[PDB]
Amino acid sequence: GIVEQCCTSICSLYQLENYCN
Amino acid sequence: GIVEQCCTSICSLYQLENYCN
Amino acid sequence: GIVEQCCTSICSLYQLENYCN
Amino acid sequence: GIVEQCCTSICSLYQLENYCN
Amino acid sequence: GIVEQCCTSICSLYQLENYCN
Amino acid sequence: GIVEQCCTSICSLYQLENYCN
Amino acid sequence: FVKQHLCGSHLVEALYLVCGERGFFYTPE
Amino acid sequence: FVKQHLCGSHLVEALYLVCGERGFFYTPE
Amino acid sequence: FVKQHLCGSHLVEALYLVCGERGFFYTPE
Amino acid sequence: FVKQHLCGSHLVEALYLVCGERGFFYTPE
Amino acid sequence: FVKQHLCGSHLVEALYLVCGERGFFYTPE
Amino acid sequence: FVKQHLCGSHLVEALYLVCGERGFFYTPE
Ligand SMILES: [Zn+2]
Ligand SMILES: [Zn+2]
Repeated sequence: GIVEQCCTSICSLYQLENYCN
Repeated sequence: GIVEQCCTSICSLYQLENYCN
Repeated sequence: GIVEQCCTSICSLYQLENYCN
Repeated sequence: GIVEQCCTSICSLYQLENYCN
Repeated sequence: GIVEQCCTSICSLYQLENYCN
Repeated sequence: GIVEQCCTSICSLYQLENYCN
Repeated sequence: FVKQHLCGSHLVEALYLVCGERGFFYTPE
Repeated sequence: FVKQHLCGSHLVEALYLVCGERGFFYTPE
Repeated sequence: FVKQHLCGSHLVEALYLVCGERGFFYTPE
Repeated sequence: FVKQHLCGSHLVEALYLVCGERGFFYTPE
Repeated sequence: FVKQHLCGSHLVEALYLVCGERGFFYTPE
Repeated sequence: FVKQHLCGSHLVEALYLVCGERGFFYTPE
């Protein structure tokens, strides 16, 4: 999930785009 | 410069990358 | 909707609860 | 105190109202 | 008071120190 | 560096002034 | 609670404080 | 309203959200 | 764009930055 | 330091940076 | 990404999300 | 002025507060 991808691991803005409508 | 542009106009995250170290 | 209302008018924390998952 | 109640333990907005004037 | 001043005018971090506990 | 001075150790606003232009 | 005037990112902050790790939907119209 | 850990700056931001123009006291001791 | 740890309020602020008026869903489970 | 123009939650943030865990009073008039 | 309208401290937040611990320069003109 | 731990986004927000229109450099290495 987003927490695993971005908070516990690391992400940049491209992965965050996955959660936009 | 960018600081002015982002506030009076609009700006891009792509432009902001030019300010990283 | 809520996003508009909270900015142009006023809104309640009670209204915001309807947006939780 | 507020740190114990809300930071080390957990609180919601109702407990926070206790610290309003 | 300070809250009004900082928003309608300008204020100093030195003034803000008078509000610490 | 600033992380050592201010994040791992502690600093106040006077030390932060060192990083202003 | 007091009524809210919340624009831009301030609304998102408020949704996080209301919902937290339950999650929420930020849905402009 | 969720119960969550609210610390430091995030805790005083939450006090602002709930209290607003009433004002608040942040006195962690 | 750097990859970094984005958690809690900071994570939803980043979603706001990237998504804006499109809206987003924050559903950590 | 530079002078400040601080409205809403930005003033609270500034009080936290000046006072910290000493605590502070947010007191609109 | 969406275009940005970023004033004051919001621009700094955005630079941190773009650059992170790489660092960055905040340079008004 | 209190001495405190200032990290990440909170550290660059504090640099904004102190430096403002002078600008700043955030170069953690
Ligand atoms: Zn703001
Ligand atoms: Zn934080």
